[PDB]
Amino acid sequence: QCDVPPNSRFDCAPDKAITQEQCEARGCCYIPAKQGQPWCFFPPSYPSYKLENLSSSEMGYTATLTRTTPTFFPKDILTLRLDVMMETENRLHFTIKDPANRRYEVPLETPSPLYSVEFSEEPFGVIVHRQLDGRVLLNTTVAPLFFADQFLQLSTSLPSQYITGLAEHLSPLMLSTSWTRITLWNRDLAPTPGANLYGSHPFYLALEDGGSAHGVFLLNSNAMDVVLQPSPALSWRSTGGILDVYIFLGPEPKSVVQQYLDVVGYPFMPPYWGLGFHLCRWGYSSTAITRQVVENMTRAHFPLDVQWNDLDYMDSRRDFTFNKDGFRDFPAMVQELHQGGRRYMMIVDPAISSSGPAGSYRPYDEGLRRGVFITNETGQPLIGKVWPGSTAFPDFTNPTALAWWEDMVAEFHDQVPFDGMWIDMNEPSNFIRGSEDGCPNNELENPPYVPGVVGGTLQAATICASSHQFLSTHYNLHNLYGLTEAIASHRALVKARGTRPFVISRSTFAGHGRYAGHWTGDVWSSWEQLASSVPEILQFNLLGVPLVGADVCGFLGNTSEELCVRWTQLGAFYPFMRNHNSLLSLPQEPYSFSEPAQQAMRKALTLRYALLPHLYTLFHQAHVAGETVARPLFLEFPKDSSTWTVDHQLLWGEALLITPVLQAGKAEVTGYFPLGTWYDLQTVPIEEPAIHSEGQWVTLPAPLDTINVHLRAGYIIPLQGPGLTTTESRQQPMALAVALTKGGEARGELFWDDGESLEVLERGAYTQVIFLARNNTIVNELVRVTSEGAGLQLQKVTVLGVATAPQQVLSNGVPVSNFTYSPDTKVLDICVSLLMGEQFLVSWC
Ligand SMILES: *[C@@H]1O[C@H](CO)[C@@H](O[C@@H]2O[C@H](CO)[C@@H](O[C@@H]3O[C@H](CO)[C@@H](O)[C@H](O[C@H]4O[C@H](CO)[C@@H](O)[C@H](O)[C@@H]4O)[C@@H]3O)[C@H](O)[C@H]2NC(C)=O)[C@H](O)[C@H]1NC(C)=O
Ligand SMILES: *[C@@H]1O[C@H](CO)[C@@H](O[C@@H]2O[C@H](CO)[C@@H](O[C@@H]3O[C@H](CO)[C@@H](O)[C@H](O)[C@@H]3O)[C@H](O)[C@H]2NC(C)=O)[C@H](O)[C@H]1NC(C)=O
Ligand SMILES: *[C@@H]1O[C@H](CO[C@@H]2O[C@@H](C)[C@@H](O)[C@@H](O)[C@@H]2O)[C@@H](O[C@@H]2O[C@H](CO)[C@@H](O)[C@H](O)[C@H]2NC(C)=O)[C@H](O)[C@H]1NC(C)=O
Ligand SMILES: *[C@@H]1O[C@H](CO[C@@H]2O[C@@H](C)[C@@H](O)[C@@H](O)[C@@H]2O)[C@@H](O[C@@H]2O[C@H](CO)[C@@H](O)[C@H](O)[C@H]2NC(C)=O)[C@H](O)[C@H]1NC(C)=O
Ligand SMILES: *[C@@H]1O[C@H](CO)[C@@H](O[C@@H]2O[C@H](CO)[C@@H](O)[C@H](O)[C@H]2NC(C)=O)[C@H](O)[C@H]1NC(C)=O
Ligand SMILES: [Cl-]
Ligand SMILES: [Cl-]
Ligand SMILES: [Cl-]
Ligand SMILES: [Cl-]
Ligand SMILES: [Cl-]
Ligand SMILES: [Cl-]
Ligand SMILES: [Cl-]
Ligand SMILES: [Cl-]
Repeated sequence: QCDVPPNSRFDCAPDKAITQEQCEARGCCYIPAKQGQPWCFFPPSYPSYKLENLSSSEMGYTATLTRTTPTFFPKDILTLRLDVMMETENRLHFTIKDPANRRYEVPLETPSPLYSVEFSEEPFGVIVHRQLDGRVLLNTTVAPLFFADQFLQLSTSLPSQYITGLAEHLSPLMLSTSWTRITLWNRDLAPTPGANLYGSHPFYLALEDGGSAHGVFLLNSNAMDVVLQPSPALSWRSTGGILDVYIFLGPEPKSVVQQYLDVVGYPFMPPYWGLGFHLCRWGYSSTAITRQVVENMTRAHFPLDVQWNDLDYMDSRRDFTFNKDGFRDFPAMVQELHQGGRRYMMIVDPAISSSGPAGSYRPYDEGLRRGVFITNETGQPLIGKVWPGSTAFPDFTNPTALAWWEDMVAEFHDQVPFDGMWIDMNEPSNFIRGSEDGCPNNELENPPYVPGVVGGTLQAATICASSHQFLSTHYNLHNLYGLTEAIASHRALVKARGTRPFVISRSTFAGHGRYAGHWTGDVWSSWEQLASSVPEILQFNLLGVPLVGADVCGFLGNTSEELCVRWTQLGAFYPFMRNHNSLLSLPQEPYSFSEPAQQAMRKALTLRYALLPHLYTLFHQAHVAGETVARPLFLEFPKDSSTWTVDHQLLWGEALLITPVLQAGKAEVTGYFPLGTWYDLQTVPIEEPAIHSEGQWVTLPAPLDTINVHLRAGYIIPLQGPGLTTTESRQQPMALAVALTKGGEARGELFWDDGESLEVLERGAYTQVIFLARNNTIVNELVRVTSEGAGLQLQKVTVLGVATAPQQVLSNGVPVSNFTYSPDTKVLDICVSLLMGEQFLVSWC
């Protein structure tokens, strides 16, 4: 009975240190490890639930689950209901609930399948096969089902050692299965390994031998541990709610992500300007200093779309105010930014100063009157401590709080016309434990199982777990705090401005990308954090939050010039690109460095700006089809298993491979090149030529002034001319880069709209064009053409992989004004006067 191989031992004492005698008295097996792996573990006979009265419906299956012998946790729910819903050919959904009591559930809006589902009777389990090859994807029979009031555990075998997801943590893209405990409890902590960080996303994607994959989402917002072991297998261990489980069949990893996003929401479409460069620090302490940033960037020809402020603008660090010393003329500063074609962003905190004289601070006084705050045992506002001092915490599950937040945002916007909201401290972060008045002693504050959270308590760095919100207690709702503020702020900005919102949030939960973007928080200015930003940006793209990045050059500490060059090079490929800096750090704006470093930084921004029409098209694909913007090599080439562990390179979309230097003192880099021809993007004019790979590692020159970017053969990228803002760049002529296959084929596309309006796709207010290269011709195909796309000038076409110099180049049947061909690089560069919205044919021979 206790002959269980070491890797398949499931922990029977997750709750406390246990002796052999106590272990055996639990009905469990005791075998010390020989050097983590639990010593006390479940025999195959350990009491679980039994399946009874299974029946079938058009929808799927239902059954009763009964437990006869209590577990060692209090308040087992002995009778449960199983509902299995076979929702689409790719999505299976099951719930396990208490039929006798409504339990907390996360608020979320709603030929043969690829899966089959079977059941084990005793012990109970759910078994999910992939129909095509019979691979077992889920098998929950591997360990007991626990379902007690404050402890749910469900386990499964995994199909391979390769699993990604379960944000937010500082780790490789692929998670370690060597007895790893991953804790989801939103927490204000500077990113560091092994810790629960700012967000929680209870989703994983698991790879399968041969390159197929599936995904599993547990729709549960309670504090939870996910435990991975090397058999391989996984256990979800949550502290409340129900088991609400989705399985996404893929089979392609890209399809798994899209299917997940079909449930939680497709990413929101940002405004075009939001893809420009953003620049911020804590310490721009007046409007005069802040204006100097734009002046100094402009003088040195650095693009900058959006100027930001941190807390500096506020009156005594309070939301919806501005001080009358350094920021006396705040409204005029922001108006002037707009006059120059730029946008403005500033920090907003959730917590509202509660200490001012009554009647002197409207956000608090109104919030009090309307009952918008989270309250404590006696029904008064829970008071904690954040930047302004004593603060109350809005309850963004309360519809009245939603209205109050809309009003506060609209009123402040009437004074100062900011263009979005940077929402910070929304875990919610508390500088003291729980509240000024501590927390009561109850089961929510002191639960029977505490997940592996930093500080060993749910109260640490946050508010009391038993505090009251409109929908439920904070215990159940904590991991949604940031998300609910993001929803509230999205709506507030729609109402205040009437154009697309731009929200960047620290704390997140699954589905966040439907409303907002994210940055990775208070990362150190170190080579280590530069490198760790690549897997983290990739993770968030898999989780449907493509508008993500890290603070360029790092936030905490002092950057070095070399680090800031490399970070700016890589960071130009973050889908959200902002350089932000702490109060006590040395300056790190691009213009603050030496001339050579400035040149490298300028080149990085210039290239990003040239690529914006393409980056924006990629965001449109994310928004309409659940695609990723930045993606790991394995998403694009899953059938090449050498890609599975690669997380220090990234793709933009299908075709642009970025291979950054991530260490000090390097003048070369070694990166993986999937099967195909990869053209060096440096061979395209912007204002070894080709890697022929069999699927292999390649060492590339990478001096300080260089980042390696390659374009995949078969693809066409739209580009646009330069500007210091998107207001300027959007008016410039466009260009194509056309990467030919050996056989002469390529394809690409452009999506174009006005860059900020709401409901564009619903109203058809956009242009969509496909580009095709074939048989020594390049044409466009006009999927949709509207006024918004009209008048886009195409002035340059660059063709890569042209083997022989042409004797003639034609544009709509007329020999072109001029072209150049480089026999060394195989590049044909063609000057044209064409329109993206009008059918054209370019040819050469
Ligand atoms: C729920 O939240 C509310 C706030 O919304 C919270 O109210 C707070 O209650 C405490 C007392 O429980 C108040 O603290 C008092 O403040 C007064 C005046 O400043 C003092 O005179 C009081 O001193 C007493 O306690 C001292 C101990 O250090 C003794 O030495 C002294 O002799 C007094 O007996 C005391 O500090 C606090 O001011 C309010 N907060 C606000 C903003 O009004 C309430 O406690 C919360 N409820 C629960 C159950 O947590
Ligand atoms: C899902 O996982 C469960 C649990 O791991 C698997 O069920 C278990 O399968 C093993 C091996 O097939 C069984 O062990 C064997 O039992 C036979 C019969 O007595 C014995 O002769 C062998 O020595 C061996 O011990 C075990 O009985 C069985 N457990 C249960 C509860 O049924 C199951 O195979 C997995 N399902 C799939 C489709 O992979
Ligand atoms: C499993 O179901 C049986 C039978 O329930 C009957 O028909 C079902 C389709 C549904 O319509 C039920 O309402 C029915 O009762 C349960 O056994 C019955 O239990 C009731 C109440 O305890 C009793 O009066 C009947 O005599 C029982 N009938 C039989 C044939 O035994 C049984 O309790 C269910 N098991 C579990 C664990 O819930
Ligand atoms: C980041 O650097 C600041 C400033 O460092 C100073 O200026 C540099 C150009 C260089 O010449 C340094 O050696 C200088 O010390 C640090 O703040 C300083 O800290 C030191 C030591 O604690 C103190 O004596 C200075 O007075 C501080 N100066 C200022 C302007 O604050 C800061 O410590 C550095 N941060 C980290 C994490 O190392
Ligand atoms: C913008 O650039 C100006 C000019 O370089 C900076 O002003 C100088 O700052 C240095 C400090 O390093 C002083 O010693 C000089 O006296 C200043 N020169 C002038 C002409 O004022 C300014 O600090 C920069 N501002 C920002 C916000 O980066
Ligand atoms: Cl012992
Ligand atoms: Cl016990
Ligand atoms: Cl509830
Ligand atoms: Cl399949
Ligand atoms: Cl700081
Ligand atoms: Cl890698
Ligand atoms: Cl490197
Ligand atoms: Cl022409």
